[PDB]
Amino acid sequence: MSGIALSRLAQERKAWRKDHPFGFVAVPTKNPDGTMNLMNWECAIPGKKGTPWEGGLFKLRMLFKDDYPSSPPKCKFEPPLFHPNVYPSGTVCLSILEEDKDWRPAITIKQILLGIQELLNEPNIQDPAQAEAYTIYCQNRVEYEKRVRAQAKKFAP
Amino acid sequence: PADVSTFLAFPSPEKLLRLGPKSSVLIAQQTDTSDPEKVVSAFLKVSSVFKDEATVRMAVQDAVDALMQKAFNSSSFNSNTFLTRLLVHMGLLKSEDKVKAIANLYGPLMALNHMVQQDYFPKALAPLLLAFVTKPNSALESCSFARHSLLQTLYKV
Repeated sequence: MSGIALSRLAQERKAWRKDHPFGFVAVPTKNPDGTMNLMNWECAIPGKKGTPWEGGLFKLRMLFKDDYPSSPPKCKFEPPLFHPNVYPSGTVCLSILEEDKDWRPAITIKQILLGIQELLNEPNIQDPAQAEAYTIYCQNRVEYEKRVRAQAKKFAP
Repeated sequence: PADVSTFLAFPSPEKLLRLGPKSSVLIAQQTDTSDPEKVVSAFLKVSSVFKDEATVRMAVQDAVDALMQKAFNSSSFNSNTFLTRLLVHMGLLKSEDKVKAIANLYGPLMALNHMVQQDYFPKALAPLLLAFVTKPNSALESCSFARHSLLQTLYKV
């Protein structure tokens, strides 16, 4: 009973295909029978130019629940990324991605992807999702940036 | 007389002392150290009965040492997950799953104070622990003495 989610996602797809930010990718996965699976999307976010994330293409999966858009999609970097707000599992944390926070049924995939891109170089240090990245960011910023650059180059297209 | 299971079910200073002079060995022997989550659980239950009194302090410290030595000395034990889950259960780091953060951090902080001074303790975990004990949190502010002590100790690691 995901007909409402599917109706919305079909439109999100047409909208995205019609116009989206350069370098970004957001495409529904395929079911075994070849049909489109609008509930599972494979995306890619380009590092923002001028930042240590530049040159990297970071892939993530967006999973929608049957009650979408009442609930936000779950976004997971694959593989997991070194970042203060990314869980070791890869799950990315963002206010607009939390039902009891800033998520609103209207929020678009484009907004989410741009939001995540912005989060990359502007982490929310007050509420970390992983101990590793947080610790380094706070104890040695130069080392943190060094690890970020290495990761960006590692995930270069 | 008492048993480990009953103690862990309803921890109390007296129940720990009732385990006998070999209580430290029994705690570690009866804990499945192959599971980080179970080690975190045993560590918190034992530390929850910490009292700044001779017999109790010694019993808790010896138990922590026996338990953590057994866990850490296993080349397969993931010390990072232990630290992460410990922080999660202490309410210092968020998690995707729902957990019930203990109400009093006094014992856990004093137990950690002791643990970090032992040879079996992985020094690489010190920076991570330091980062989350210094990080602002209501639960830590209510245990100022134990908190300052642990931090002062971590500075010497």
